[PDB]
Amino acid sequence: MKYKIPKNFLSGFQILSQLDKKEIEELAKLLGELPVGSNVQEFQSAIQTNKELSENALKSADTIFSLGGLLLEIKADDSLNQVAEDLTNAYAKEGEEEIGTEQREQLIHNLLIVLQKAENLKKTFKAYRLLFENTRSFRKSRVMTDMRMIFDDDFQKKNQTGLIIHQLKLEYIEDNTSKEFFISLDNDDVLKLSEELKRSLEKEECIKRDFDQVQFINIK
Amino acid sequence: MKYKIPKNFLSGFQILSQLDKKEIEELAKLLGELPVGSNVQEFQSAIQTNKELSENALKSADTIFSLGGLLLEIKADDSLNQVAEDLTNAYAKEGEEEIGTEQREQLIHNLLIVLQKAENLKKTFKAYRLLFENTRSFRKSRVMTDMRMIFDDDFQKKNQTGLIIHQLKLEYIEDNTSKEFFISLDNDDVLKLSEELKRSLEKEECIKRDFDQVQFINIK
Amino acid sequence: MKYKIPKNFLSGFQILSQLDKKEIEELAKLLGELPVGSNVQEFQSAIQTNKELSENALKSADTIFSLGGLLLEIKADDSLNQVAEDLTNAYAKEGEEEIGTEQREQLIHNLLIVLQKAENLKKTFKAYRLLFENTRSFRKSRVMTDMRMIFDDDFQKKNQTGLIIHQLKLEYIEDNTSKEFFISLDNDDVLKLSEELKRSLEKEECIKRDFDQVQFINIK
Amino acid sequence: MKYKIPKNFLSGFQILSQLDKKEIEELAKLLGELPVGSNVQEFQSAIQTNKELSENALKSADTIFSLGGLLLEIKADDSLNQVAEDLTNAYAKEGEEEIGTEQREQLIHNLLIVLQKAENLKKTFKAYRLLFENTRSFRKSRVMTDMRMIFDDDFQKKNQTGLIIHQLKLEYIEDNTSKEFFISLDNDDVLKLSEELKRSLEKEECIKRDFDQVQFINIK
Amino acid sequence: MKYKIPKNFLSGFQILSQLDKKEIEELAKLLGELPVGSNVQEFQSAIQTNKELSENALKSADTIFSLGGLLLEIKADDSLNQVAEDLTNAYAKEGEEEIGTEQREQLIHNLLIVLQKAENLKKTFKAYRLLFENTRSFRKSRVMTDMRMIFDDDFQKKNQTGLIIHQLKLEYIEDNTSKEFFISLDNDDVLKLSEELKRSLEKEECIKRDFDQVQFINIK
Amino acid sequence: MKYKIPKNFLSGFQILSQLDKKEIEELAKLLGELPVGSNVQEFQSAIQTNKELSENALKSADTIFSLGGLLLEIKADDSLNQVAEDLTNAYAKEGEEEIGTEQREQLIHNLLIVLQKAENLKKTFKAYRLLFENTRSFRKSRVMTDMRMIFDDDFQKKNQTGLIIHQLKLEYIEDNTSKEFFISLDNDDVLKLSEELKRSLEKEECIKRDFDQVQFINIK
Amino acid sequence: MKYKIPKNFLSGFQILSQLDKKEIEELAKLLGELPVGSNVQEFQSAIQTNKELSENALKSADTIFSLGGLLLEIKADDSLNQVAEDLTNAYAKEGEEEIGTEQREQLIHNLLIVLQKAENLKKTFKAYRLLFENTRSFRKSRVMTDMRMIFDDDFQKKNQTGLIIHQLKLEYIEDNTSKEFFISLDNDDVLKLSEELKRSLEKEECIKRDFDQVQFINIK
Amino acid sequence: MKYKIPKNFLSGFQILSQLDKKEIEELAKLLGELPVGSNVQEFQSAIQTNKELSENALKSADTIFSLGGLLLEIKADDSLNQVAEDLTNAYAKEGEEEIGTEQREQLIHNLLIVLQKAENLKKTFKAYRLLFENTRSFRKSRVMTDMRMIFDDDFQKKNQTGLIIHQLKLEYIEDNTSKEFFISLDNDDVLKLSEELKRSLEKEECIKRDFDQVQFINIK
Repeated sequence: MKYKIPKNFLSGFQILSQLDKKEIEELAKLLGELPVGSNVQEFQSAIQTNKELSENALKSADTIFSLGGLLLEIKADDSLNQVAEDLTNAYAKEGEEEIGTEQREQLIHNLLIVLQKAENLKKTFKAYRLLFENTRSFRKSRVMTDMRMIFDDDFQKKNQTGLIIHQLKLEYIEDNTSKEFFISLDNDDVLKLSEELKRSLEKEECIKRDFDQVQFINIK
Repeated sequence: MKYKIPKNFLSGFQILSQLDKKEIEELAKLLGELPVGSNVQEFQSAIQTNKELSENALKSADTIFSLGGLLLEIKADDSLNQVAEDLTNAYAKEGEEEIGTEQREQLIHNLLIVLQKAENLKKTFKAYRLLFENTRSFRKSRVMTDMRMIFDDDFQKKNQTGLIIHQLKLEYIEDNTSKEFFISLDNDDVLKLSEELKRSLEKEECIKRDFDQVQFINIK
Repeated sequence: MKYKIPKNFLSGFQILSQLDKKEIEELAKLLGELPVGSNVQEFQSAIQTNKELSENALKSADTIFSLGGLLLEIKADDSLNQVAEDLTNAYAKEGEEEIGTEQREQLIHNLLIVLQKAENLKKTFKAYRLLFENTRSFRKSRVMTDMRMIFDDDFQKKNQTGLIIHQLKLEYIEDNTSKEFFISLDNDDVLKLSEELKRSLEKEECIKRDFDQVQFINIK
Repeated sequence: MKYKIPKNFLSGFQILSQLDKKEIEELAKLLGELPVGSNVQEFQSAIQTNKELSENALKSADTIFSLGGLLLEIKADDSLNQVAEDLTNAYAKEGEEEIGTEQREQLIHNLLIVLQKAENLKKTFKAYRLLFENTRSFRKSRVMTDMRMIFDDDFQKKNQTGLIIHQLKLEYIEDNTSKEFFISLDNDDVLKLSEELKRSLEKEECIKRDFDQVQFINIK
Repeated sequence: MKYKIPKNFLSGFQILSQLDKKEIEELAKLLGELPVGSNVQEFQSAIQTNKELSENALKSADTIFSLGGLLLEIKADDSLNQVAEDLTNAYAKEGEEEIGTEQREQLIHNLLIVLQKAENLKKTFKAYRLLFENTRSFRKSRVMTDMRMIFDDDFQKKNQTGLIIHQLKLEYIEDNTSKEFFISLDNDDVLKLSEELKRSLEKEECIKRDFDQVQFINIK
Repeated sequence: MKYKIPKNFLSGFQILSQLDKKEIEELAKLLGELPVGSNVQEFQSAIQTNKELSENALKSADTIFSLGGLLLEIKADDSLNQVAEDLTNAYAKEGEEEIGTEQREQLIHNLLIVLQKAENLKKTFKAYRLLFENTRSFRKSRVMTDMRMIFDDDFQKKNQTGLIIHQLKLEYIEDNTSKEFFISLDNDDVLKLSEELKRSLEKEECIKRDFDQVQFINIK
Repeated sequence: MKYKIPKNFLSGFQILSQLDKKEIEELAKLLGELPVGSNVQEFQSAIQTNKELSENALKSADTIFSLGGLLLEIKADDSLNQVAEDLTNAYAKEGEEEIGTEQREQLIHNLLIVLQKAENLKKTFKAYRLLFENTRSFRKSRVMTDMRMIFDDDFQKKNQTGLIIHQLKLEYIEDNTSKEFFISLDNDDVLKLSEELKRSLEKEECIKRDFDQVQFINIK
Repeated sequence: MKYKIPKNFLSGFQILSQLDKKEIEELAKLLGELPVGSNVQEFQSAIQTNKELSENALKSADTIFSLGGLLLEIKADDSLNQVAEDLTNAYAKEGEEEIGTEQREQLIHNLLIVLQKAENLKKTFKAYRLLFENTRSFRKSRVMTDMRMIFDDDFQKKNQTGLIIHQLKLEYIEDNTSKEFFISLDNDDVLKLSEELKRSLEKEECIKRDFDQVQFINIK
């Protein structure tokens, strides 16, 4: 490729020397049957739930899931086999080994075996990419609590005033980088967020109720 | 003053020519009895709930509440009567009228009558100032909803993929100015905010339970 | 209101003293029939195309369109008549006239006559608001042209090198304020933008082709 | 030099031990004949299209193209041979080898052989530098598509309103760093950009038509 | 002038119709004797401490102090009388009155009478300008106090941990505009600032001790 | 873990092979008795002040203090033993050694022995985290001194004007990064800061006087 | 227009009621003869140098120069007479007077009389606009001087070290707004700027020498 | 130290094993005689101009100059020998070798031999630090040239208008980082900068003329 491949992806390149045909075609069938929209760990669950497949195929299947995104980040208008040939040539140029017709044939044969089945996986990784493809996004947050006190011009007095200052901390991404953001509240606004969000939840319930022809994704 | 006084505050300066002693002292007593931490509209409610006071005093009482903050934003270490004299002189310098001993005496007499009672009101306006006295604060927010669609490289296909992209818009202040801030979500994170806020609410319940010697303010 | 009303909106308040019932109900009927999503000038066209209505109603109808947004920016969960009463009271407080039962009744009667018909107009102004309700938006742009020249270390030579440096200037809004933004190009990139935009246009053609149950807005 | 030379440039320093005179002078002749304004890959094409040159010269020729910019970024008012001597001394100071008269002579001889021919290449690299030498520049962009939906206060209704919100994403450089920039559109503005750009293209056609004495560069 | 003169400065232009020679020359003498570096209020004190001068001259003397800066912001290399003539012509162009030889002569005569004495005042206003002539400067600050509390994972426990978080707020100017700046502390750092500043104060004492030939300004 | 552990923390993992029970339980007892809120160096002092403990335990105790924060940064709602198991599994995945039941048992046994005692240490590290958990914080500052001079339009004169321009430099953190900030002063403002800070110090004295039930932390 | 016209431009609208034909055509001839690229004050000089024209025409001629830019900022592709008609209609809509055929005819007749001659003036105002049409531009600058002193750890020593720290202040515009920018120097760099600028000046001399067919503008 | 020492500074630590007393004391004498304010290359010149010193001492003398800054960046109030002991202990902690009394004694003996002579060098490095110790500073700049052309609405015309748009590019530092800054000019402003700078140069000449008791530094 024009990109450098560490063993996180080269592992498959090295391990592709034994895997056979029935197992790969059956896995393609299963993935076509697999509920589209699964995470890498979900694919690990699917693999571990196997009974017809050998344990050796697992060394790359989880990586194939990651390689799928690299395989499915590929441009659609570009020919699949031609792109495979180009990336194989570039990899051999900067790869760990010079490729003869034997390993080249095994690689490209398995590759076309894969892309022929990536409809579900193509859709899954398209879905995964898009949810982030905005200006900024979300990870997590907390809240804190204060009990600030009020000091008189007469320090000898008993201070007997109390407060509740909620705080909020959100975790959000821009340009593939993390940041912080802080803000101040009070009780009423808290209730108001809460009620508003609950009613939003009802709205999703209604939209879920409406469309039957579309199954809605729940990906993280 | 060094500050210019429009009729929002000069109205009292002009209207102070008739109000008598019993009404002002009784109002001071009531305010001392008034639950510390009331807003201007709450003071309007207290005034309208009156039965011993004349209607004429109302022309400034609501303004006295606003003048109280101007009266209670005053520096504590500075002598009350001396500060009154200085501000009266500066106002007469740039005010609507040159002050003789008559109006000056009425003004300063009523002033000392007021500051002698501003303990509750001093505390109230101190409280009001502080909650904002941070780097930034809060007014309001909304949410929206999208139903983005997914387009294939084969436009002739039925598009059958659906999404739910919540949006958030917060209203927050810096340097006495307003702004906006926008962000992206998904269902799980919504539930997570909701649960976290509910548990925060429980925390306030516990802290409320603990301290009996302090009555906690609920000011907006 | 809490907002001050100049004659851009007070004009209706002043002019509401003569308009009758048949004309207003017929205009409501027409607006219900009016293609939802029309601009103020489109409403002016609709008005000028009238034959059953008097010319006098025009003094506010165009303003009603603007007042509609102020009438339709109103919060939905708040009762229509109660909100009308509150805004009428606040306006009378700071308005040009104190309102008796006569003008108050005429105003509120016409108001409820209007809000009873604002479904199309509510939808229109919701639509108008939303397209802008993002982080930033668009007005206009240009391009320029340069013919920079290349100077040798030998100034006595004939300079015979030529260039074409397109420039771009976009007009965009943040926080209700305008700005500028500038950038550099070359021929290929120009062709590339052009082709990409044309293919986008085809995409809209396809989506337009798909959905028959939804009529898509073309508002500016 | 004062700059450190990795093998991307030191490779020539190491490989200069065999190349002969006829090949270098013929390559200088060819480059003088080479259409001024070629990229490194274009120079690679020119090299691979060779028939009189040995394959060994290629190890640095492509680097000479890159070294040319380092050789042609050099200040013009500074003497060529004196600058060569200074940079050779500094490199020997921090280089991979201490230079005797033999390698020093080979290096400086080849250097003066090169700079004697860099008129075309000097012009080319001047041209390459300048197009970027502004406040900010360009790489690429995309567009997206939305199909936002409109929700009533009556959720039980069929939502039948549709929209088309194009989006734009430009890739631009400041201070040798990349960024993003986002914006909102609608159909008309799209057509308007398109027509405006087409007419700009016509303008280049006219200017191309006018000047015959100047051949205009098309460099990327 | 090219600048517009309101009555803050036009007042002198209007009031210059009566003042005589002995008073102005004696005031020039006094100002030459006046301790260089006085503020406008200090000049007011000097004026009010007068016994030989008429009260009428005061209407502009305080403004002359302000006009002095406008008179001493003037460029030094430009001829004093020529600059006076130019500014008088421009003012008459956009002033409240067209100037004949009479008022023109009175104005310019008094002007040259003034600039002939502005050595002390020139130095004073130069001094005043410079202290601000940096990137940013100072007005004021405060501190606050917190008593944050520590909440356990076991809310039923008595919270018995205490803190002291000083805060700081500085007031500083850039581009003739004000801002804020906030920061966090603890006790040790407070002591450290305090000791460091005290030792700085000693340093000024030493430098004050050293130079006898220079009297150091204390201007605000 | 999901985080990589260098020998700053892996040292304990490697050294945990000999430490016994009485020493660890006695150290837990001591730490419970240790004044909550001690720094790593304070824990080193506590360790070196030992007489019942072996010297070998010291190899990790100081690291346990650092590991405590990593152990006490852990989420409270997550089960202690389950989190220990998860982190042990992940570490064994990317650790220096694959863990059998022997080292796993020793590790987890000691771990539960520790977390059973971390109340004081949990509170300490919570305290340590929080003081920084704001928008920005403090390290240090200096001051400088100038003796700027005043130059006349007559350079032949003796310059005899003197000044004192204090400067300030603060060291403050945002986003775990350092910066600078500079500002200008004069004598009065210096005195004013000094007096204000002294009076703040008195305020802490008063608050210290008030609450007896809470011991206030002095951590750096 | 869509823009509001104050008397800075409405003055011509009001004063156009007397001017005749010979004077306007002769002024058009003169302007065609006028050296293209003159400022408003240069046009004032040209007017005052008149002998065939009446003094009354001057009331707008200087404004015509300003109106020319408003007349020449007009879009070229739009028909001149049609644009005149549109702007006249809009002005009459929001102007000081409703226009009959008489004043409308006088206005439009004079307008077409003007635009028929604006070739020189069109070029002039195009030129004026462009020089600013970049990201930022220039007004002015200064320099200052320091004589900082060096303080020992032994304050009793004679300080005998001296420095020269030039400073620079530039005045530059972005988005039609002014700013500042500051920087630090030393003697050598000063000489270097000076020499570099002088050699640049020589470069302009050479380019001036080269092209005879083009007269270069010197506009401010 | 708390800082890590690479061989740029550890080289002296390793090479200090042979240097003798007479050479170091004579070099201290020479440096005391050396014109205070010399750069590292100036010290190299001084060293190479030696005749009494051995060549071996040169391996660190140039580094001593750099180590001097590290030796003279040291805090003045801290005891020299105590600081030496602390830094030696910390270095031995993280250094290349554990230090016995022999190398420790040689190191500390030479160290005290050095600091006893660093008055000139202390002053030099203080001077070096300060000139940069502002908000931002300077390296270099250029200028460019344009010959923009003016295009008519009638493209068939001969374009015969010419311009001269100087450009400026400055190189300046903030927070130890580099940047750019760009700006637009014209001929007059160029002359104006030039004249202003020349007159500034005269000002330095005058100040140089005035003070004889202070020798002014010229450091780069």
